[PDB]
Amino acid sequence: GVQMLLTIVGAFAAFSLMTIAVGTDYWLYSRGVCMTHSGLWRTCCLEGNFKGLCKQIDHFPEDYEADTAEYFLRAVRASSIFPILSVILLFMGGLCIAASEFYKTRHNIILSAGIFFVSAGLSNIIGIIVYISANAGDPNSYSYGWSFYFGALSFIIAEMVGVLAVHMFIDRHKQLRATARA
Amino acid sequence: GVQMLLTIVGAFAAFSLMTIAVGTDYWLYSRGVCKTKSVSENETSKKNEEVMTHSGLWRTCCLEGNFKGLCKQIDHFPEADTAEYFLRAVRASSIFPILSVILLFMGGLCIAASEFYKTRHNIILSAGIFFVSAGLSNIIGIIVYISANAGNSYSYGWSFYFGALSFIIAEMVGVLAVHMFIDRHKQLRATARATD
Amino acid sequence: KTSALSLSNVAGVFYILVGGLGLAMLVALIEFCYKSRAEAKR
Amino acid sequence: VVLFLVSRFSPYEWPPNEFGIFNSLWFSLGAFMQQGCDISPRSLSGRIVGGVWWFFTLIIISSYTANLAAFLTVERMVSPIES
Amino acid sequence: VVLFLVSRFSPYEWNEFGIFNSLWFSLGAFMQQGCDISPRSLSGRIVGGVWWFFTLIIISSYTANLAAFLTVERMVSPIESAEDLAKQTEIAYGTLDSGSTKEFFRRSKIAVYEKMWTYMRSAEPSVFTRTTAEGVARVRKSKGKFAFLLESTMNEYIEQRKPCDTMKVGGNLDSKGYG
Ligand SMILES: CCCCCCCC/C=C/CCCCCCCC(=O)OC[C@H](O)CO
Ligand SMILES: NS(=O)(=O)c1cc2c(cc1Cl)N[C@H]([C@H]1C[C@H]3C=C[C@@H]1C3)NS2(=O)=O
Ligand SMILES: CCCCCCCCCCCCCCCC(=O)O
Ligand SMILES: CCCCCCCCCCCCCCCC(=O)O
Ligand SMILES: CCCCCCCCCCCCCCCC(=O)O
Ligand SMILES: CCCCCCCCCCCCCCCC(=O)O
Ligand SMILES: CCCCCCCCCCCCCCCC(=O)O
Ligand SMILES: CCCCCCCCCCCCCCCC(=O)O
Ligand SMILES: *C(=O)CCCCCCCCCCCCCCC
Ligand SMILES: N[C@@H](CCC(=O)O)C(=O)O
Ligand SMILES: [Ca+2]
Repeated sequence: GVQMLLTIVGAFAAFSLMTIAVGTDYWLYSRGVCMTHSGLWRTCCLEGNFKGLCKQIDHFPEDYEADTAEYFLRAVRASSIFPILSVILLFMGGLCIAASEFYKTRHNIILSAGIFFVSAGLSNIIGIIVYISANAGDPNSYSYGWSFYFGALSFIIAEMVGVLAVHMFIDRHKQLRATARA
Repeated sequence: GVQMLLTIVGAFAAFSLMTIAVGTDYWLYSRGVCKTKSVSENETSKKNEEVMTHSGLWRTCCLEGNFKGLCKQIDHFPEADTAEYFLRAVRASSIFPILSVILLFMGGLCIAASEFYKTRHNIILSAGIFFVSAGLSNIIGIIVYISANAGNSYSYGWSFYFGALSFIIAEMVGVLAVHMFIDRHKQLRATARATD
Repeated sequence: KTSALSLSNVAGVFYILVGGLGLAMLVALIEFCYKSRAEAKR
Repeated sequence: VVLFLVSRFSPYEWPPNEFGIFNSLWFSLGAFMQQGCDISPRSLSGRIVGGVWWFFTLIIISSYTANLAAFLTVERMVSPIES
Repeated sequence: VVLFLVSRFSPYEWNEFGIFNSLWFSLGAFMQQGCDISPRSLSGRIVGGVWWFFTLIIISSYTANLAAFLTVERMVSPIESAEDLAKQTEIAYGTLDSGSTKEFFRRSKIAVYEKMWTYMRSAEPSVFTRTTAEGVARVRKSKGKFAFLLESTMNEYIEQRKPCDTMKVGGNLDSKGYG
């Protein structure tokens, strides 16, 4: 179906965009060490003596005291659990959609996919908030790169796919009532 | 059968929790002294030493030091207007915390009497009013107690949290008591309509 | 000076919101699992 | 999306409410703007989503209005060296 | 509960103000949002009228300075009084060797002042410093795990000078002067 096809395409775009954003290094453009195009895991160099040198970011820098609420924000940041958890849920959603074609009798695999995509979007919100909050706890100009917007764009795609999966679940359950009306 | 059962348990719990709160002096953990200190400076040198305290509504006591396990009565009228005299009188008398205990006890009797005069239905409603009214009296008592203590750190104790927990249980019982009054009349009207 | 609000100063309300949405979905699904199982018996 | 999901997905309710994918966006928009009319969520799951959204709106709108007062009342700033 | 009670207890009326719809109505009013059902009875309207007045006073006060509380970086300290040093052991402290802030501990009969001395003696590495600026600087490099004990005037001087990474907590413990 046309609605099914757009769901399949949307699922693969959201998964690809989210996967790329995790693996790329152009999340943020800020001044520091290595103009630097800081990423989610490793920061690198821009215009300067060094132009390709990358270094793994120290997410637990010693400069003081580590507040217990500040120690848990930097643990979630450092491990990027939510951006990674967004990729996993999108991957599960893709499998559920594919599994639906093989069976086409269950009807509860199309709902499961819808939950993952909606859940995947909610995880991406947390990852965006955690990433921004951690950066704001450091020092006078910055600008986000395309990698940051690829994750933001993936959230919009994922939510749109989630709506389609729910609508397909609703539509398939409407046909059964019509067949069971006679 | 399972709704009446909860009401009896809730009424007993709320009444027990509130009377314990009134009778146990662990409402607030703050700093203060226990001895009268007005001993005409007999020893003089033994001046009031500020120690961790667990005050209540009627008596304070010491939690540490050489005076541990010594208690004292709370002076609510120390050595002016109409806004700092009536408030202290209410706080000193603790009319509202005690009134809440009375209303909960009165509500329990109505529930108890609702298994003898089953034909009468307004008894169950009267219980609902008492449990709801008791909750409203518990609100005033908490507000007065907090307001009076504002007249530098402190921490409310388990006794304070027993009266607060009693308010929630009492309100829940009130809802359950009103729902029994509602269900009774619905059954009574349904049967009457069927006979008509 | 007059500073503008930052997402750090408001991220707390964002975690409760997402927590509420997750809880709401959990509540809806639990009622779905209860009705679905009951319907099978009937 | 969550409000639409928890209000329409369950087949043991069928349309039980007007909260489709188009009326959920309108309801959320009205709530954030501090306006609203027409329909309010009536299911337990829907009420939770509305409740947190109402809580979220209250903090954000109040913070914006309160902070905007400071911007409108910026006091004349002066350099460190003033004599 | 009261709104539900007044709107439903009477059997001579048999509104949509059940127990759960009453909670929603009260929540919507407090959140400054709109209702879907509104009471049509005198008793019910009294409950809804005083809850709107209560909401108005409470939401106006709260929203007054919501942004100010969200944009404030309050200065917090680990300790305030000298008594705090005795009660713990994590952070450390010392005095200027061959000084007048040291002899004051040895010759004092006070419990707090005698206890702190005990901690000093058996503190390896030694906490006393032969020269003033050998302590105040060691404090700066100790990552907050040292608290020097020096006079008030000097501590006020070494508090306004860059890098202003040091400060004073509490008030003085004795009153004396130079000569
Ligand atoms: C002002 C501070 C407030 C702090 C506390 C906030 C929480 C209050 C709870 C509200 C109840 C909302 C949910 C009510 C759900 C009613 C509907 C229901 O239970 O189910 C009926 C439905 O037809 C099938 O599920
Ligand atoms: N606490 S106080 O201000 O009453 C106070 C004030 C002072 C005290 C003692 C006390 Cl308790 N002693 C000092 C004295 C101690 C030696 C140093 C300065 C003189 C000689 N003078 S003071 O600085 O005037
Ligand atoms: C029911 C599922 C809910 C999922 C979303 C909950 C997210 C909670 C917060 C996660 C990140 C917290 C980061 C540390 C915050 C802090 O202590 O400053
Ligand atoms: C963090 C994301 C979690 C996603 C969880 C997905 C759950 C999907 C549930 C689909 C409906 C299953 C109902 C089964 C009922 C039954 O047969 O007992
Ligand atoms: C018709 C019933 C009305 C019941 C009213 C109950 C609440 C009355 C006020 C209680 C507090 C009394 C005043 C204490 C504060 C003060 O005046 O300083
Ligand atoms: C001083 C404040 C007192 C508050 C508590 C008083 C509660 C009174 C309850 C009376 C209930 C009467 C219900 C039956 C009435 C009738 O017979 O029609
Ligand atoms: C009606 C639904 C309410 C849902 C409430 C969800 C609460 C989520 C709270 C997340 C807290 C994040 C961790 C913060 C830890 C801390 O700094 O203490
Ligand atoms: C459904 C409306 C309400 C939505 C949830 C509101 C939650 C209020 C805030 C969470 C509880 C915070 C408790 C205080 C914790 C602390 O001070 O450390
Ligand atoms: C029947 O009992 C089904 C149970 C399904 C449980 C799983 C549903 C989880 C829904 C909440 C997900 C929140 C995700 C938030 C971001 C990680
Ligand atoms: N002023 C004191 C020394 C102060 C200090 O060591 O902190 C003295 O002359 O001995
Ligand atoms: Ca305002």
